[PDB]
Amino acid sequence: QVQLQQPGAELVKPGTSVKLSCKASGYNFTSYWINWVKLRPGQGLEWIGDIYPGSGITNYNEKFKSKATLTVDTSSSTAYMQLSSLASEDSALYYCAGQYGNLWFAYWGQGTLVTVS
Amino acid sequence: DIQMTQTTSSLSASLGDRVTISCRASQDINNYLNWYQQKPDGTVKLLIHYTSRLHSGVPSRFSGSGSGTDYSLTISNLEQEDIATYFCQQGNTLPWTFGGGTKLEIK
Repeated sequence: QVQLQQPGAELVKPGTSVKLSCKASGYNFTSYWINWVKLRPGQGLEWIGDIYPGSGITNYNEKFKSKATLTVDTSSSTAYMQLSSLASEDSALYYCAGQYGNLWFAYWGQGTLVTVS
Repeated sequence: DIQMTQTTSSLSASLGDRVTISCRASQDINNYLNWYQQKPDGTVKLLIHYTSRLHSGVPSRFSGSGSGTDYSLTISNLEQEDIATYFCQQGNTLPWTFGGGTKLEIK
C-alpha cells in the first residue's frame, strides 16, 4: 500500500550538488506532509524539514536552511531534496518519512546513503 | 532546540531478557515522546507514540512510560527480531529533535 521509495546510495564529489528523490506510492501525495531526516551513525538523527505537496509550503530546521532545498513534483508524486556544496560532514543516511493517521513520521523510506568522496 | 539524550549508546543482553531504554529531554515535553526502531535491513518503524500508545502492528512486549523529561521503553522478553537500534523523538515543539539512538545486541 502506502510506501516511499528512495535510491539506496549516492556517490558524490565534494563541492558539487545532489538531488535525492522520494517517490510516494499508495496514497494521496497531495494530502500529506513529507519529512526529511539525516542520520550520521554515532552522530544522531536530525530533522531537516517538511513540505506540504498540495501547497508547496515548507518548514526548515534553520540548521539546514542554506544547505537543503525541499521541492516536489506533483505530477510524478516525487519529493526532492537538493544538498548544495557537499562536504564530508554531509556523508550520512537520508530518509524521507510521510505523515499519516495524524502522526508526522508514520511511514519511512529505506533511506539513501550519501557518500561524498 | 530541545535536546534529547539516550544515555546508553549500546546495550548487550540475552534473548528473553527484560530490557529498558531510557531517554531524557532537556525540558518537559508533556509526554509528546515517540519511539522508532531501525531494523538491521535499514527499515524504520514507529513503535510507540505519545509516550505509551503502541502503534499499529507492534508486539505487546513493547511498552512505554514517562513524564516531564524522563522516559523509557521496555521490551518484556527480548526476541531475535528485537535486535536493532531505537531512537526517541520529541514532538512538543519544532524543530523536531531526536535522541542519539541505542543499539541492541546479543550477549
